[PDB]
Amino acid sequence: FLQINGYAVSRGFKDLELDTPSIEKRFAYSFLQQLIRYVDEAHQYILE
Amino acid sequence: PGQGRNNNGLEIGCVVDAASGLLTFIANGKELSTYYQVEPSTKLFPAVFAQATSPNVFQFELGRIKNVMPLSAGLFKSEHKNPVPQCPPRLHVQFLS
Amino acid sequence: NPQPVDTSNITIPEKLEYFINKYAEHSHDKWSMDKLANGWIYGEIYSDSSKVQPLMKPYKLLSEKEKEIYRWPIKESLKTMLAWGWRIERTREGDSMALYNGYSPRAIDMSNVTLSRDLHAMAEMMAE
Amino acid sequence: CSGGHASNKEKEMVTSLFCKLGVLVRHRISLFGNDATSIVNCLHILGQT
Amino acid sequence: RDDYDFLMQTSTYYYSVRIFPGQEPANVWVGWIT
Repeated sequence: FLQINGYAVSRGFKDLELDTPSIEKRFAYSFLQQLIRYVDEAHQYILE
Repeated sequence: PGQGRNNNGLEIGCVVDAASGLLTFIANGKELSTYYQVEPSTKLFPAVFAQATSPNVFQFELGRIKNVMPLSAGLFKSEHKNPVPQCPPRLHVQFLS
Repeated sequence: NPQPVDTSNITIPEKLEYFINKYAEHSHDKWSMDKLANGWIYGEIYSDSSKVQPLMKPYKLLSEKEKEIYRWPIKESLKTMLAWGWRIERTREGDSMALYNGYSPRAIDMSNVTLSRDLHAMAEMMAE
Repeated sequence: CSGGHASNKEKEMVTSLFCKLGVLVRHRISLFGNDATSIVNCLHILGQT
Repeated sequence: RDDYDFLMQTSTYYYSVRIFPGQEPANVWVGWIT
């Protein structure tokens, strides 16, 4: 009834910011950062 | 008037004058401003272009109005003098493919 | 455990009163439809077996209290869809028709109207 | 051609994974609980990547 | 009440199209093609 009356339902807003250029926005970059973190931690546990 | 009315579906009626070539359209009982004048001996195919927004899109109605002859009386030379609307099996819907 | 969306702080715009209009009317229309199908007749006295009901007077002839409760679920529906934040915009033809401007029950059939895929998703969010 | 390219940053930091895993594997196989073969396979797949 | 003589002497023909409810009318065109 809203549509036939002509009212236009839509989303509350559209995307505020597109982080597409960000390499950090990748799954792979964050996951390999996390490996940097656990591998460096493993290096220092191995030192201990 | 606009919008959707279910007392009757949106009914655009096409009127063709084979003797003058005047193409006039009637929408919901009132004549539209758009009119076309065609050349003599022009063969005109009834046509409807539509994009489907519902399972039921449109319907060809082969009826007649006051003082206007049915489509079969012009399509078929055998029924040239028959005011009763007809849909012989030869008539069928075609689509561009 | 259900915690539905709060709408107490939400408020309606004055533009959607025109939407409440004709839709409370359509609701009264379909109610009259199915009840007259059951046999309900416009008798001011109220009797179930006799099927005499004083409420098939048109939406205009109804009294405001009976106009209430009819609009109530629609009010909560609009307040909810606003609590979802969903922006509602009204086209030019909507304004043009508004400027254009015994009971006869006529029902508006909207079954053949089809919504889009995302629109179906929002309808599902409504239903849930 | 459809896609799926790692960024150059992805690639040098993968090589950095290679460097640290080499540092760990240098002279620590005895300390590792017999998984030295697993480190060998890991640096192998890194070596191809 | 249509005039039989006019119907028999006329060359004007008619067909009509019912756009069903729920079908968006601006997406529907009706007329003639060659």
